[PDB]
Amino acid sequence: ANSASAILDKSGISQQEVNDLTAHLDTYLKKMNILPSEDISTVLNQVKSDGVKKLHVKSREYIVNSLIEFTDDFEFVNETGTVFNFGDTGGFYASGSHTQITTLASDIVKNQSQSFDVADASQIQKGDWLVIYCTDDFSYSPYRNYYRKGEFVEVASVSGNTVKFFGRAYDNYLTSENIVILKVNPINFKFNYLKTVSTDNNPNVPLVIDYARNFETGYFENKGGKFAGLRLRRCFNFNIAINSAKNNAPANTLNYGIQISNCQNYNYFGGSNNSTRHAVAIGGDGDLGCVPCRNGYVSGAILHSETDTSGADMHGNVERTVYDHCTTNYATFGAGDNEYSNCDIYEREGQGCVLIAEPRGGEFKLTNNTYYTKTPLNSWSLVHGIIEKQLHEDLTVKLDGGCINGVGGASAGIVTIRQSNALNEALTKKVNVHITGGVSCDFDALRHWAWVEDGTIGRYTVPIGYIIVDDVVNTKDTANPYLIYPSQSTLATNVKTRQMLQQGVVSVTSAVNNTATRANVINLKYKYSKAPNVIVSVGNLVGSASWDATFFNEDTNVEPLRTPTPVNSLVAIDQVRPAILWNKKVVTPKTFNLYWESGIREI
Amino acid sequence: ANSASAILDKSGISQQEVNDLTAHLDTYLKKMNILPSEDISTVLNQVKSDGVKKLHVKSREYIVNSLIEFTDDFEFVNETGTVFNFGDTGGFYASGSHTQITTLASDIVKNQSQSFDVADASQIQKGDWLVIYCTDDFSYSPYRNYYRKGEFVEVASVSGNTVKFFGRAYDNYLTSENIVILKVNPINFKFNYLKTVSTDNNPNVPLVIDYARNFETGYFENKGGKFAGLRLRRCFNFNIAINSAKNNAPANTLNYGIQISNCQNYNYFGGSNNSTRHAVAIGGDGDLGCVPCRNGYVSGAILHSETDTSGADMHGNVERTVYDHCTTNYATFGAGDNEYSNCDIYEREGQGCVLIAEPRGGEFKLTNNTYYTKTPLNSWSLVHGIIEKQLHEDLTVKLDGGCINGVGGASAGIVTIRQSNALNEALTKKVNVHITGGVSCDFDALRHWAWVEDGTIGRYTVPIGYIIVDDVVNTKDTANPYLIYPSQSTLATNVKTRQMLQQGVVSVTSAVNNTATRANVINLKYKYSKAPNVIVSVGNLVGSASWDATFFNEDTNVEPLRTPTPVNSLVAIDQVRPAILWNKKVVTPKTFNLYWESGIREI
Amino acid sequence: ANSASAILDKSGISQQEVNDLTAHLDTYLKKMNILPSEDISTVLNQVKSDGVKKLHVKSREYIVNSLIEFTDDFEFVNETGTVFNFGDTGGFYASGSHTQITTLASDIVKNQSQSFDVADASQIQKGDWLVIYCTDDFSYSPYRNYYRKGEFVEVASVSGNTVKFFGRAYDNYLTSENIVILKVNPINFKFNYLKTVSTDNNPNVPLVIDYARNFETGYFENKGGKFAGLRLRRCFNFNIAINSAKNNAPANTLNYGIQISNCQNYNYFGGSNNSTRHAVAIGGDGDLGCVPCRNGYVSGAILHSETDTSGADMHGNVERTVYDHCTTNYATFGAGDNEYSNCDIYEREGQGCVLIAEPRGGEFKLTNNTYYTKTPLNSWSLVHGIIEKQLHEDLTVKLDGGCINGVGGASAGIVTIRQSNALNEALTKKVNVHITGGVSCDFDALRHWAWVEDGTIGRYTVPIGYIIVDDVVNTKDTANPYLIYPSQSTLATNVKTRQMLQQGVVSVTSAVNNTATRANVINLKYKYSKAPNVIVSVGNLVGSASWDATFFNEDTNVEPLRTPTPVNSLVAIDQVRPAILWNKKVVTPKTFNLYWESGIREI
Ligand SMILES: CC(=O)N[C@@H]1[C@H](O[C@H]2[C@@H](O)[C@@H](C)O[C@H](O[C@H]3[C@H](O)[C@H](NC(C)=O)[C@H](O)O[C@@H]3C(=O)O)[C@@H]2NC(C)=O)OC(C(=O)O)=C[C@@H]1O
Ligand SMILES: CC(=O)N[C@@H]1[C@H](O[C@H]2[C@@H](O)[C@@H](C)O[C@H](O[C@H]3[C@H](O)[C@H](NC(C)=O)[C@H](O)O[C@@H]3C(=O)O)[C@@H]2NC(C)=O)OC(C(=O)O)=C[C@@H]1O
Ligand SMILES: CC(=O)N[C@@H]1[C@H](O[C@H]2[C@@H](O)[C@@H](C)O[C@H](O[C@H]3[C@H](O)[C@H](NC(C)=O)[C@H](O)O[C@@H]3C(=O)O)[C@@H]2NC(C)=O)OC(C(=O)O)=C[C@@H]1O
Ligand SMILES: [Cl-]
Ligand SMILES: [Cl-]
Ligand SMILES: [Cl-]
Ligand SMILES: [Cl-]
Ligand code: NA
Repeated sequence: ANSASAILDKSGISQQEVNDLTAHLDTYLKKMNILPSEDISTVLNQVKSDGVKKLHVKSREYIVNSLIEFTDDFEFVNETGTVFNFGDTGGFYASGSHTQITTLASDIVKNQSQSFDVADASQIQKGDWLVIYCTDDFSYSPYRNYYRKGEFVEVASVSGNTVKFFGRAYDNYLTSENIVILKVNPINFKFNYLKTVSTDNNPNVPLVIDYARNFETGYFENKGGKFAGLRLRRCFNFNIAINSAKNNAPANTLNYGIQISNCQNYNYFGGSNNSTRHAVAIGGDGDLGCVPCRNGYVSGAILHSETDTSGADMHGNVERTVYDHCTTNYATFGAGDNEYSNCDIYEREGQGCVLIAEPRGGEFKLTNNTYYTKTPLNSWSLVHGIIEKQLHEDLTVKLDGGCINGVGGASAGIVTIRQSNALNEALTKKVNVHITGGVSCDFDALRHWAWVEDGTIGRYTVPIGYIIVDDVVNTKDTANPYLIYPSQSTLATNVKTRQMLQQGVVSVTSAVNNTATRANVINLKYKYSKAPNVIVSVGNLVGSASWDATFFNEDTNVEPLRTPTPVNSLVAIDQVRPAILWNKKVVTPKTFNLYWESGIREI
Repeated sequence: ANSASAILDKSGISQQEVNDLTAHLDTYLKKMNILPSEDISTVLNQVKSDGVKKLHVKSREYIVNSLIEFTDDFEFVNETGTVFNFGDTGGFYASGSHTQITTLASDIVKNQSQSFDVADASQIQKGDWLVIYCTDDFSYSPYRNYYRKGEFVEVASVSGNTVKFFGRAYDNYLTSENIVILKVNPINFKFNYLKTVSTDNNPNVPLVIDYARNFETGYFENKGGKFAGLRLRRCFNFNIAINSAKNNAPANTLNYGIQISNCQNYNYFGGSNNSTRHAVAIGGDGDLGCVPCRNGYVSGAILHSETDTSGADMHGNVERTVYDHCTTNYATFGAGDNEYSNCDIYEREGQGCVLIAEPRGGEFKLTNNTYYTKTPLNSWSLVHGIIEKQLHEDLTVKLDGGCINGVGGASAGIVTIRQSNALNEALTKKVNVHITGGVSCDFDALRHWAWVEDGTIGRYTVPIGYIIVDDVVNTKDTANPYLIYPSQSTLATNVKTRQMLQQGVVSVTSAVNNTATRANVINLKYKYSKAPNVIVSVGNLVGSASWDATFFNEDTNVEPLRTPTPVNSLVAIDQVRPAILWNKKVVTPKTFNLYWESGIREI
Repeated sequence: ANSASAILDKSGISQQEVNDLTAHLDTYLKKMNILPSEDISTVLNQVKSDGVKKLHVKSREYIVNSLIEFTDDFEFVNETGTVFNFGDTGGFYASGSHTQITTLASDIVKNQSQSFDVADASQIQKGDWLVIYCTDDFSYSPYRNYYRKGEFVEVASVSGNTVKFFGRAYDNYLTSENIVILKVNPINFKFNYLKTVSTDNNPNVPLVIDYARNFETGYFENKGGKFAGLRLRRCFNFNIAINSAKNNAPANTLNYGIQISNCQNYNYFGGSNNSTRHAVAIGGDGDLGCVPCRNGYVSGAILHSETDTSGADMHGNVERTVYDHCTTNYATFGAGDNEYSNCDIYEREGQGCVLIAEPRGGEFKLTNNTYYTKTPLNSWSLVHGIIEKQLHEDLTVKLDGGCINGVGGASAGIVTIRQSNALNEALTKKVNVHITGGVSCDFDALRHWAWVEDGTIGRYTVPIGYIIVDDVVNTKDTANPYLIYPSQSTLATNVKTRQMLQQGVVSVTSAVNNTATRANVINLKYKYSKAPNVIVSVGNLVGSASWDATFFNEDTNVEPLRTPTPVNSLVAIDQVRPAILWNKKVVTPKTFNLYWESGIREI
């Protein structure tokens, strides 16, 4: 008579039935005769096996020595101070699933297609999450074999074997290629609060969420783990909530606070992460369905590595991704069509702020950042790229505005792109560089703003479309940089440039018997890659009345009348020399101005 | 003795009283004798009628055939997999309320006033949410009768009949006009998780939240619904949480994933939505209190329509709204003072990326977007506006930076504004266009960067304040666009322009007996609307020693001395022709440079 | 037999044990014999003293007359409509703790160091939150004694007495200085919903959260409180969730909606706040550990003050902070390295939009804002700074793009920096101003774009590095501003400027017997600080065939041949005067063009 089943709630259900509406870990611990001090792996596995859809957990530290694999929807409601101690062997892994349903049966055109045919659409319906995936190694990028092409789509309609999807294709895919079509069954794994402990030797990421869509995470915190703290893998449309994901293990091939692995449409609106290596690593792995990362937006994040790599990262399978209003030591720039904007970027100890080491092609945008440097920037420039493989598309570096701080040096560079000597063939595609927007630099010395060249001078020409360096500011009067450094590739026939205009005035005084009156040669603060265009004009001094023919003639009745023909008497990459050529030799010394303007505008 | 009321908790309350602290749907189902497989409409209505303030729901799919109207605060705590199936007839509608309390009694000045008098302030206190609303059709915009002016305010203080409000008025409102003052009693309708199913024929939006303030939504997901998936209506200060709101119905007048209806101070920080038509529609309807939308900020969202409209939208009652770091197919630009920045914008099949179809006035800012095009852009330009009604204020298109991708064509345009032939009267206000910031375009052909003209050439002049096209890049050597296309309106007397400077060098060699030495005519890559300003100078070749009088004279003792007077011998919209005029005919051929610069700077 | 302890759940725990898994306020009220209508202070204190880690609260208004001090982790789960009425005396204060563990033992270099030695690292481990703090008054800024230097760090590793930390130092700290090292034990204080009422006389902030890290707040709302609605103090890595924090009290020294006090790494992604004074105040106080604020990012917020101060604020202990896509009446700009971008900024009644009143040094970035003005801007410029103390570093104002609206006036200024007469010594560091990006201004009159000067003209020179005003637009034909206003400091020897180029054309007609043919003097729309560089060229009219020697010669066999030597005949700050000097006096009148270009480019 003393059972909860014998007690009647006013509704007519029993007290047992009231109790059954809420699942608690403690009832399971009692029933399974597992103490809260013992490994609870079998208990967590039993709760999920029982199909419990929401589990409340009392605040304790619990041993969890197993890898707990959630494959159905599950929600934790954990009290603060609930900690799962995975030791050397445990972890949580929450995953949806895929199946290969068909193959591609029409060609997909990058940035254009919104539909494709399949061999079999019988298992496809509107709203499905499909994966287009090429199983061929290097099919996205030549840098790593597992950089394979693909993307996630949501089905808009099916008509026969024609699948219309929302949006536009991010890549080209051919019928003739090994293109498989997967269908995803996503998981909805939820938690208000999840806090974990692992040793630095535990090879399991404390939490992985895999094949999930349309979600915002709860609070997550880890201590330990060998490789990464939190991984979001093959996820689609999600926001990362503020967290304490970290890695503090001895250096290995990963060491990531958060790893965003093969995800699409991923924001991180504010937070901080610290790691032995990358704090946020954007990349992934090489299993079936591990698509390139794209449409990433990280904002307001403070991201640091303890070793001399970058806090913020983009691997070579990452495109269409931005860090905005973030702080990082160093930065990696991914495949292309990526951006760092409004960021505070600290130079690495090994020189340079931004590295392009796995370039595929597209734009590399550096918009209104603040850069903090201290090295001479002689071995690595502020922004440095090394092309070791053929590009898929033309590469453009676009540095628009911002503030470059430091001392610089006689050999410092702002943007340098080199072809590796290991790429022993001419580069098919082109490089462009665009530096603009009133970016300032307080270096005491700077060798160049932009340079692009092969790794062996005179081996190959690196094709260049255009280089624009049109609106930059060196704040120090000792700085004397090239706008564009001259060498074979930057001087090749078809290269077009815009190089910042300069202008000035110089007072000259003619002397008796002059047939020319020449300013001294003018050494330009900013040097061009080649002799610039030069305009020279002559005019009166401020504070003097308007010239008439009496200024240069002793008697205006005497003809020919003397006039000052303005010319540029000498031009070099680094020099102009305004002068006057007289039509009759000077009799009376006169003081007046010569004006000049230099520039290059070829595209 | 077997009642929960007979069992004593250690606190001294009964077990029934413990149970009563938490409301569950299952107790209601039992007590009301409604099976969980039956329509639960009467149960939900009874729970809310009972004043339950927080309801826990067990994961099942529940039939809900009625429209459930929440008019008091209510909170759901739903297990994952809780689904409300509305079928053809059901939905949820959560609403606050309004009353008309008074009328406006002083004139309000746009961007200036922070107070207004009323006829009766007896029902107003500090902190109240008031609505200023004009009941007269077309009082905000001439495009649709229900585009009526008004705004939401919060009261800062009341002194007699003077209401001081926080902020500054967004519009002008006159005593003499039909201006009513409403007071809002907001609802606080909450959910952790809400997932719904409706047929595509169900005319109810699955969830509407109306007259709520100061909130962040929980997770929401719908399948089905005829018109829209989620509507936020007459809401004030809110953030939209990530969701799966959608529409997939046959095309009708709406088909919106999320509709933001008549809202003020509305962010959406990351997400994705797909719809038959607009994914996010910003607009609303025409009931009392349906103010213009303003102060919208959507960030990090991927927004697509299946039909050839736009994923991202702004209707003609929308101002002060931005999409930033979003992706969309096509784009609508609302009333004015709106922006798309840092967006990926795909061209519609029907040509063009951005449409201004209900313009009221103000700025239309396109900042650092990437545009993906494939059509010839001959019928609709990249950015295209049609003025069919008088503007309320001058209209400015400001395209600052970015990357324009595609092939273009011989008739392609970047920015075109036309007056409709249906507006058979001269336009009162002005149009301005400002294209700057180093925006690039890789078209093989382009007709113009900017053009503004009436729909019948020579009918009316469209007034233009200024057109600036000062810093653009056509990357292809085949492109030969007008900066500003010349026609009646762009050439009218009072129009002021800035048109990008060009410059170059040409080597010339004089011939024996020349009295002039003329470069061949130079055809400019970028064409002006009218003959540009031209500067010509003469100078030495690189690699040659500084000129003296011996360069152009066989014997410098013989006077007059020959000098090279530099001139521009011919000017056209598209041509310059530097030359030298000699003061005595040439005896010795000489090779030297002529330099030129063109530009227009009128404002 | 009627105890919950006598009833057995199916798990084997008693019904009392089931009940004990959830804490409710109502059980405490019963057991403590406190009615829900009485002061519940003793009940809240007992719940927290009992170590309850999660408390559920039924919706009622509860009297709380005490200041409830949470010093251990605590979580509320409050029903909507739960209100804590603090009256005149109550409040909530949730705090972590600190201890001074050691002192600094090596010098730290701003923007460079990532490690420091301590006197004792025995209490330090990896992951610890440490505070570096200088106890000396004015050690961050000279404006207020409690502006002391320091920062928060997280430990990466400890080796002996060497502490490596994540990131890079934000300031310099010397061994020799009074630099203490604190260790923080943070609190995790959580709530879903917290709504409070206080009188306007209650000196307690309704909620303070102090010494917490890695969190996102829940929903918070207050009515009342004398000084501020919500304070986040000495917090590290957090996001502020949307809220209704406010202040409506009579003006005092604070009156803040939200006060961010001495915090680091703080985002606010969307919201609205209203206050008597600042809506969001960023600053803090002067206790041990009250570091400068840094790494703030507020986005999508509508922020207003009722009095004529600013809605958005940054005090003089704030650096590295941005408001983006926000709306405010007026704005304060903090210490430096701060930004307002993409904001709508309303002019205060007392003139001006943006105030720099406690400058320390660094950049003050105003990027793409829209400014709404109505005063003549004669007493305070749009952007105005007053230097009353020595700067720590050079100060740069960088106004890049945007839209300046209003009438202006004959004395209006855009950027003005003045040295106070109260600073009766020469300023050590420099001021720079950079105005660019195509910023527009629709004023009918404007005196200057940029001016920097001492408070007594001719007393001291304010050192200026550079002033650039290179790309601005006055849309009105009546506006005639100086680019840079000329006075002692802006004209001093070492000052370098870039001042926007101008150019034009004028047709002239020679007359019989001319020895010169002079255009009338040209009055420049934009005036320079000093006589500009001037280029003059001569050329043919549009529509005329290419010039040859016949244009200026009646018989080309007669030598010398007449040629038109182009010159600038007069230059002033505000004037040019193109002319031709003839080598033989004119016989036949000719009509032709003179062209001119002006500019200054000195850095
Ligand atoms: C747990 C373990 O030890 N696994 C072995 C390891 O597996 C590798 C392999 O699957 C590659 C393709 O992915 C993972 O390592 C990447 C890593 O994700 C980073 N890449 C990107 C784009 O973010 C990093 O930069 O590169 C490594 C890498 O290429 O090794 C994965 N590692 C882990 C720890 O999960 O290696 C191999 C193997 O054959 O090389 C087999 C095991 O599964
Ligand atoms: C449920 C229904 O069928 N209602 C009928 C429909 O009502 C219209 C009407 O209230 C207008 C003013 O608003 C709604 O339609 C708008 C719609 O919100 C969009 N506008 C904006 C600015 O976002 C769209 O672009 O235009 C339509 C429109 O103008 O029709 C509302 N429709 C719905 C489905 O709620 O039409 C009428 C009627 O008299 O025209 C009456 C019914 O209430
Ligand atoms: C509750 C109270 O009345 N406290 C007295 C008050 O305390 C001041 C003092 O601690 C200063 C350093 O901080 C607080 O006032 C600041 C305030 O935070 C703002 N500053 C910034 C940078 O945000 C504001 O602009 O300035 C005031 C100020 O300097 O007074 C604090 N006030 C409060 C209400 O907490 O004053 C004194 C005192 O000796 O001056 C003692 C009391 O603790
Ligand atoms: Cl004169
Ligand atoms: Cl002569
Ligand atoms: Cl020489
Ligand atoms: Cl001709
Ligand atoms: Na710019």
